[PDB]
This record gives sequence, structure tokens and C-alpha cells, in this order.
Amino acid sequence: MKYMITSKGDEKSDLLRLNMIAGFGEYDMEYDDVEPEIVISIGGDGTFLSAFHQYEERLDEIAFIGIHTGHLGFYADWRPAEADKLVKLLAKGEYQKVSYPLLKTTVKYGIGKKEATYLALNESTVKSSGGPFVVDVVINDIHFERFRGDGLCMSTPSGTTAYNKSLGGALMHPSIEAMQLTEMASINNRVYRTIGSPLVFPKHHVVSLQPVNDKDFQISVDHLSILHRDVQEIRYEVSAKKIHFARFRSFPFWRRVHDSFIED
Amino acid sequence: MKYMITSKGDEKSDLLRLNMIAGFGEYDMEYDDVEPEIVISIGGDGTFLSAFHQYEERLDEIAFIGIHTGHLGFYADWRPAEADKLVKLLAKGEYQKVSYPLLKTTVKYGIGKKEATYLALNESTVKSSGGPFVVDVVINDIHFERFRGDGLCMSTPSGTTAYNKSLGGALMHPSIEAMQLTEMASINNRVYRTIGSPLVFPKHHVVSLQPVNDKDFQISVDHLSILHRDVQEIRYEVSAKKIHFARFRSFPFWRRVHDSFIED
Amino acid sequence: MKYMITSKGDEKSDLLRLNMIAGFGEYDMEYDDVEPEIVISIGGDGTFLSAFHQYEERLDEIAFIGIHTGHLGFYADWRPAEADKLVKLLAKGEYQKVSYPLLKTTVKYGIGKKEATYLALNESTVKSSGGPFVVDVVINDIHFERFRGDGLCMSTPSGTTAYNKSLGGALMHPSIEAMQLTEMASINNRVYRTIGSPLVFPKHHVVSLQPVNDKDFQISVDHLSILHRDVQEIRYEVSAKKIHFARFRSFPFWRRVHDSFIED
Amino acid sequence: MKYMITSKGDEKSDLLRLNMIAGFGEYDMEYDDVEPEIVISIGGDGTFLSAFHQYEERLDEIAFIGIHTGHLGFYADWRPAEADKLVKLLAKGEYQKVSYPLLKTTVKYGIGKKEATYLALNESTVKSSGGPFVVDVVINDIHFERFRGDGLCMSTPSGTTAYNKSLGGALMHPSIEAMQLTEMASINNRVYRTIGSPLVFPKHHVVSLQPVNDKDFQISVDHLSILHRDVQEIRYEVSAKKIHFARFRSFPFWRRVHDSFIED
Ligand SMILES: [N-]=[N+]=NCCCn1c(Br)nc2c(N)ncnc21
Ligand SMILES: [N-]=[N+]=NCCCn1c(Br)nc2c(N)ncnc21
Ligand SMILES: [N-]=[N+]=NCCCn1c(Br)nc2c(N)ncnc21
Ligand SMILES: [N-]=[N+]=NCCCn1c(Br)nc2c(N)ncnc21
Repeated sequence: MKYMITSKGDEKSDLLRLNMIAGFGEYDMEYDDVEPEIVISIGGDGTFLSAFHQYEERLDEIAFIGIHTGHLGFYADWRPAEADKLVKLLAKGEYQKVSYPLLKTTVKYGIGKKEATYLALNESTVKSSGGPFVVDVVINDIHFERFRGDGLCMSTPSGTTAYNKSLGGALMHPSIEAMQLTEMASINNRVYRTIGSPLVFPKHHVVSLQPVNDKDFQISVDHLSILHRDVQEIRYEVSAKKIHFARFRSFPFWRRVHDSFIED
Repeated sequence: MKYMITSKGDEKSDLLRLNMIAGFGEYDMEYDDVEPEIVISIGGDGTFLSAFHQYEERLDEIAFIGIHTGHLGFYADWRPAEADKLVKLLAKGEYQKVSYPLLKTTVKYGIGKKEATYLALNESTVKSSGGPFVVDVVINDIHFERFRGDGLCMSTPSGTTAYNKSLGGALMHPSIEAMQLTEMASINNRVYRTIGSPLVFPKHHVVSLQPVNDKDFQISVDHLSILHRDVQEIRYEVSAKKIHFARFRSFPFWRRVHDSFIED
Repeated sequence: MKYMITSKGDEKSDLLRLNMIAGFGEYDMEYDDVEPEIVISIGGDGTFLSAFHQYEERLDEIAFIGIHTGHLGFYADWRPAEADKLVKLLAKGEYQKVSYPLLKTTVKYGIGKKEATYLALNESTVKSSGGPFVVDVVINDIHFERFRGDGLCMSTPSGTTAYNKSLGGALMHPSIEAMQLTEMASINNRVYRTIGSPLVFPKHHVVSLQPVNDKDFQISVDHLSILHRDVQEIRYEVSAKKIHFARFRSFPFWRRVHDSFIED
Repeated sequence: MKYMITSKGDEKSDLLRLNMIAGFGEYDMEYDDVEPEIVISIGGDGTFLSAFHQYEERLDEIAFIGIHTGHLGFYADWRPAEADKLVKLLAKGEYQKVSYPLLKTTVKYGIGKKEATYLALNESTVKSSGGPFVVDVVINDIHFERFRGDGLCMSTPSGTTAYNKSLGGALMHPSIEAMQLTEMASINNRVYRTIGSPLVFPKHHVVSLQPVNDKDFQISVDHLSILHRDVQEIRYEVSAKKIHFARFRSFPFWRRVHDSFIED
């Protein structure tokens, strides 16, 4: 079938990519970076994230594979020495697939700008444009808290091992369809109050951020970060779309967690 | 149908119980504390927990209701002033039910003791009998970490607002079938390593605690706490059984979280 | 003696300032905002911080007083109703003074820029200009750690109740001549390692931040925040200068902590 | 002068002790475990702590030395290979000394028990005898908070790298004469409130714990832990006594922190 390969750009990843392309030539495999059914990432998790966002409009027809040329990654979790064996089973077809949930982000503005929607594989964060960050947090049309601090982070299940982890969030198995909200240096006293604990939301729950004074926020989605003007609402919810991985052997998530944070 | 009412034992709760019993006499309602279909708790969450454990062998034929005579509780979430209105719709039958997941705990010993299983509504904790607490944490037959510290806590979703919250755990909506493991003052250095972050496990995942040197542990299940001798394994997993609540009006979990921790 | 009064700018603070000026006219008190010996701040802690930085070159000849027109502040800790009584003892002379330690910040550049030194009453923070923040932390010419994360915060003792507190730092009594370093969402795994815990340094200890790749950092000193280019080193140490307060009654720091965070 | 050596009891430490005793015989050194001026500990920090408490009534006439036969310790910070060189300079006399602050603990009872005072090198902790732990925290005769949770920990400066560190406390240089109080899984909601942050107290500040309902507490001092009955007050303050170390080369505290927690 149609496939393509993205590379980190260094000497190790480019030559591994050329080797896999040459190996794919020995099989009925067509290179196509416009409508691929198999997208292979070579480098790190950042290389995988770019590959995800390059084809986020055909997620339902693509099975991703990540190869790490450096340290082990949560998405690029196959060593370069397994590249040749990867080519065989990838061209043989007939492989099982694993799907992870994604985060949907919706940004609404005033008159002049159309509602913008984004799709995140790791997390989406909100900070202020320069002054103090103050927003009202509304959960399913119910006012929950007035947050004051550095910012907030909403994470996918597979994204919990990234920025979410550094903020005290919990690591959840990617088979749980949920999203997790964490705080960034919240100010708490007798007058200002936040929950403090991370919050885990199931499907169909809508978490809304609404400005109090400043309407400009620095919003990030994975590696992309843009300053948004005249914002009326930020809307978070578990996406109905999922990312599909090609599965060729058992690499449990908790083993991947152990290898990355305990030892390997 | 058959019903019964437990009371905290103070003057406020006993008289409210007698009032509801008198009100139930005006309807086709039989008092039975042996095979009740409706169990009403009056007092606090601790009173509700005792009512849960008193009838944990007929959870599939009982719809629980909690009434708080003091502050708002996560299980006893109905004010005493709504008692009369509660009697009407409770005796009218025809009400919807909400189910929360439970935690299954299995304790295995050597020769002489039979495997003991417990059912928790909030959480189960493990500490040492006196010396240092050291256990190996095994996730789905895979060694994950060697934990050294004060202890560990495995929480239900609805139990996340209790002891789990005090240990840095995340608050998760009770509709998510999961369990959450948190650490208690773990020692970390160059030689001893733990994950630190809380872990959220889905259904069918088995988390096992195995001793290293001492085989005596102080194991708690909700309010009950017993010293266990000659322990070979502690086994945690989401229970196949659920607790059923009688639903008479919308009291969202996140609103219950807001009223208890933000303001009311 | 010579005195001056700064105001928050709102209607409540301006009229209180005019009242105190009129009261000072009944005594031998000269208004001078060039060489004052008494600087009175009316508003909040932010108003006090501006007054501190306006006269940070004559700290050894000025006794500060803070008046809070809103909620209680750690520096503006006198209610407006005590203004008249404040005027009497302030003009009577003869009052005791309390001194708090300050933080000295030194920023070194390459060729073209002179070494810049700053004096902070609360804290100084360092973040990246846009990309990832990575610095080597050197303590008394000894390499301690390579920090990767959002940033770092070095706090004065009296500044520990501000941004330091939101980052997990400890609250220390302002009579202890020290400074406290805290982390901002540090990334930790098997390859990247930080201490995690806050660090408290005594006098004459020098903590140095040295770049790894990017040499541009967003450095803050209290409310001021400037992007610094071509930075070679950031140097932190307890300042030899102290801020002097005029003391007219016992308001213990721990009581001030209790009133602000527990209840009042 | 008079000296003595304590051993961990294993084969490595006993033989190293006999070797040092034989080496001391080549000099004017008298073995005396009743009135020694030099106390050498061989093993780990736990071996050093026992040596400290064995001679805590002659701390002003003893210079301690710690030798670690296993991993590096904060008190036993000299490798076994430096034992022979240690004997020479120890018998040569003429060495500088370093002093660390200690924590004084005072426990008061009702009629029948005399006030008991303890001296801690690391920390003192308080937990409940079985039920819930609730105490009022009084700072310099001022009520600060009502603590509810698992317990509290008051640490010396050098003790901050031990149990204090596991509870989120800050690491402070042992030259700062202070003590640090940390919380153990405190319950916080709209009705119950604690400061949360660790607190650092200078000399002459008195922190008092007073019971609310239960008067039985499990009080620990370093490795010793005793259940105290009918307790009226627990009193913490920086001790006027200090522990003296013999200094033979520069091993900075922050380097000792780096070697133990970052890498070595
Ligand atoms: N070291 N490093 N890189 C910074 C982190 C990069 N990263 C990305 Br992108 N995704 C993940 C992830 N799911 N879990 C952990 N880390 C991640
Ligand atoms: N104050 N107080 N009581 C101590 C806590 C009692 N508690 C029980 Br039991 N269950 C819960 C729960 N699910 N969430 C919060 N708190 C709970
Ligand atoms: N609410 N509010 N204002 C944000 C915090 C303002 N602030 C300043 Br400035 N100094 C301090 C301080 N020493 N302790 C606490 N807070 C402070
Ligand atoms: N691994 N291990 N042992 C458990 C900790 C033993 N320990 C003792 Br005792 N004192 C200290 C100390 N000052 N800093 C760190 N650790 C200590």
C-alpha cells in the first residue's frame, strides 16, 4: 500500500530512512506522502508529533509507526535494529492496530474571527499574554472555580507522561478515554481558591475557560504555540477522532513507563 | 418494598430516622434490615460507608441513599430538609439508579490461612507493621518498581476525593471504571527509585504488591484496618461489582466537588 | 523629618494620602520625595514594591511603612483606620526599626554589555525566551545539576509567601538571612535529573545559572521583567543591603501568615 | 586522647574497626567507650545516629567521624579506603571542627509523669495512636492552625535530606540555625484548613502541638519511636546544644547532596 517516512533530519535518521525505502522496494509498496496508509516516523517523539499533525486530516486511514534513533520514546518505541523486521511485516499487510484518544480544543473570538478548532496528541496549555493569568473554569455549564496563576494544562491519556507529569498530574493508561487538567503555580489564599488536585474528565464532558479581564492568551497545542487575541472562550473535550498505531509486538504502556522513568 | 435506615447515633440523626420511618408507614413500605431493597444512611460519609459494608453481599439488589445531618458529604449528599420529599418518591418506586465502581483487594498468605478478599468503596492502603515498608510493585505480571516509603494507597474513582486527594492524587469522575495508586512519602535517591506520579489503571489490570523482607503489613479497607501476618501478595483490581445509588435529582459530581472544596 | 507618600491611584488611597499629609502639617514634618527618611505606601503589596524600587539607592536612610486599603498585605499590613495614630508616632520620632534581607541578582553578558545588578525584595525568576529552558546550576563553583523545565525562582525570606509559595517552596521567617531556590515544572526521567526539593542557601553562598544552548532568558525581578540577550551567567546571592521598616506595634510574621492564608 | 569506635556489626565494618584500632595503637591513643573525645562510626548513617544518641550527654567534649562501608551517607561521608589516612591526622590532634544544630523536643503529661526532653539529630515526628490525628499548632503562644491528617515532622537542617525531603520539605544548609516543620497527608476542604507549605523557624521560636480529642500520640525521635499516653503538649525548638564533627578535608554539603541524589 501507499506509505511515507519522515526523518528527524540528522545523519543517523536520514540513512535509516533510505535503507527502509530500499527495503520497501523489494515489496509491493508505493511511496506516497500525499495519501499514505502507513506513516513511519524516524527520530524522537517530536518527530512523531510532527508526522501526526502533518496528516491529522486522514487519521482514520493511517496507521502510524515510530522509530527512535536516540533514547526510547513513548510514540517512537522501536529501535533502529528492528527496522528490517519492521519492513517485512509492514509490507506483508495483516497487522493489528491500536488506537489512542485525542484532545479537541476550540477557541472562540469576537466579531472578525472564525471559531478555530485544534487536535492535540499530547496536551494543550493556556498562559497569559504578559500580565496576570485569570480565568473562570466552567465544567458542563457549571462554574467550578476562578483560576489565578501561571496557566492550565489539559492532557490526553498518552500525553500524561509529558508536560502533565511535570505538573504533578497522574499517568493514566491510554485505553481510558479521558482528559486530565492540571494547574501551573496557582495562587491560593483566603480570598483566592482553586481545587489544586488534577482533574480527570470522561468523554462528553466539556471544560470551558472564560476570561475575566485580559482576553489575550498564549495557547499551545503540542509543539505549536500561538498568541490569540480577543478570546471569548476556550473549550476542551475528548475528541471523537483517534490516532491509530500499527502493532507488531507487545510493548505494554506500563513497561514503556518503567523503561523511561525507572531504568532500562 | 423492603427498606431500612441506619443512623449516626446522635440526637439529630435518630429523630430524623424515626420521622422517615413514620412517613414510610403512610405507604406500602416494609421495614427490613435483613433483605432490604433500599438502604438509607443518615449522618455522614462514615455512616454511609458502614451501611455499604453491612450489606456488601447484596449490592446488586440494593439502592443506597445518603442524608447528611452535618456538612455535605460525597455519598450523603441530601439535606435533612429534603427527607419528606425523599420518602414520597422512594415509596412511589419508579426512580433511576446510578452505579459507581468498586475496588477488589486480595490478600494471599502462606500455609495455614485462606486467601481473603475485600471490597472497598473509597480506598485500600498498605503500611508496614513497624519497621520499614518495602514492596515490589508488579503490574500485569511485569515488575514495575521497588517501593520504599510509608505506604501505598489504591483508590476507587469516588474515593479520589478522600485519602487519595491528600496524597496528591487526581480527582476522577466516578463514571470512569478505574483505580488510582498513590505513594506515601516515598524515599528517592540515586539507589532507590519510584515513579512518584499517581497511576490510573483501567479494568482488568492487576496491580500486585510483593514483600521484600518483612511479610507483615497493616492493610486498611475504608475504615477497617487489620494487621496481616505472613503475607505473600497483595492484589488490586477494579471490581466486577458496583454500588447502586437511587437518583432523585441532578447533583453533579463536579458540583459536589465544588461545594466541598471551593465554597457552598 | 523628610517624608513622602505613594498612592495606588484609586479614590480610596488618594484621599487617605491627602488626609495623612494634612495631619503631618500639624507636626514638624517636611514633604520630600527626593531625599525622604520615611516612605509611606498606601494600597497593596504591589504599591509597596514600587515604593521600594523607587528608593532602592537610599535604603540605608529610609524606614518604610505600608498601609493596605484592600486586603491585608505582608508589607502593607496596617489598616486605613490606624492612619491618624500612625501620623502621631511617625512625627514623634523615636521608633524601633525592623530589617529584612534582600536578594542580589547579577547578569553577565558578552562583549558589548556591562554587567547589570538588580535588587529584589520578593524574588527573581528565569525563563526561556521561547524555546526550551536548559541551564547548568553551579553552587559555589561546583556543578550541581543541569536543569530542564519551565524555569527557576530564587526568593527572599519575606518573598517566600509570594511566588515561592505557589511553587512548593517553604515559608521562612524573615529574620533568617537566606535565599530559597525553587523549580518550575522540571522534567525528570532516566536521562535528565534535578533535585526537585527547594534549596535554602545562607549568606555568602553563590548560586550561578549558566546557559547550555540558548543564551536568551526572560529574567524577572519582582514586578519588572526584561528579555536579556547574549547572557553568559546569572548570579544569585543574599544581598549585603537590607530594607528597614518602621515598627510601631507587634504584628508577628506568623500571625501575618495565618491571617492571609488560614483566616482573619 | 580517648577514643572509641562503633561498628554496624557486619563482617566488613568489624574488620575495618579492628584495623583502625590496631593503627591507633601505633600512636598515643587510648581506647575508652565511657569518656571518649573522638567517636568514630563505621557503617551507615543509622550507625552514626546510634553513636550520636549513645553519647548525647557529652556532645560538647566529642568530635564525631563517620565512615560509610556501603553507599555514601550524609554523616558517614568517608570511604573505607581513607581509614589509614584518617588515623594519622586523628592521632596527630590539631584538626578543625564543624558544628550542626540539633532539635529539642519536650513532651508534657498530666499528673503522674515528669516532663520528658529529647534531642534529635535528624527529625521528630508525631502520629496518632490509632484513630484520627488532630492537633492545634501554636507558634510562640499564638494559635496558627488546627492540623488534621497523618502527622507532622519537625526536622533539623542536616535532617532535611532524610524524612523531611520525602514530605516535600526544603533542603537547607546545616550552617543555618533553624528547624523545619512539614505536613503528612493533611486533609483540606472548606471546613478544615492548613498552611500546606513547609515552615522554617529560627532560633528561640517555640512551636507547640496541643491535643484536641485524643491525648495519645506515637512520637518518634530519629530511629526511636514510643507511644506516649496522656499528653498535654509537644514542644519543639532549636536546641542550644550542637553536634561537633572532626573536619579533615573539604566535603561541601551541596556536593554531598549532589552525590547522593543526582549522581556520583
Ligand atoms: N527528553 N525529552 N523530550 C521532552 C518530552 C517529549 N515528549 C513528547 Br514530544 N511526547 C512525550 C510523551 N508522550 N511522553 C514523554 N515525553 C514526551
Ligand atoms: N471531614 N471529614 N471526614 C474525613 C473524610 C471522610 N470521607 C469519606 Br468516609 N468518604 C469521603 C469521600 N468520598 N470524599 C471525601 N471525604 C470522605
Ligand atoms: N492576591 N494578590 N497579589 C499577588 C501577590 C502579591 N504579593 C506581593 Br507584590 N508580595 C507578596 C508577598 N510578600 N506575599 C504574598 N503575596 C505578595
Ligand atoms: N537509603 N537509606 N536510608 C534511609 C535514610 C537514612 N538517613 C539517615 Br539515618 N540520616 C539521613 C540523612 N541525614 N539524609 C538522608 N538519609 C538519611
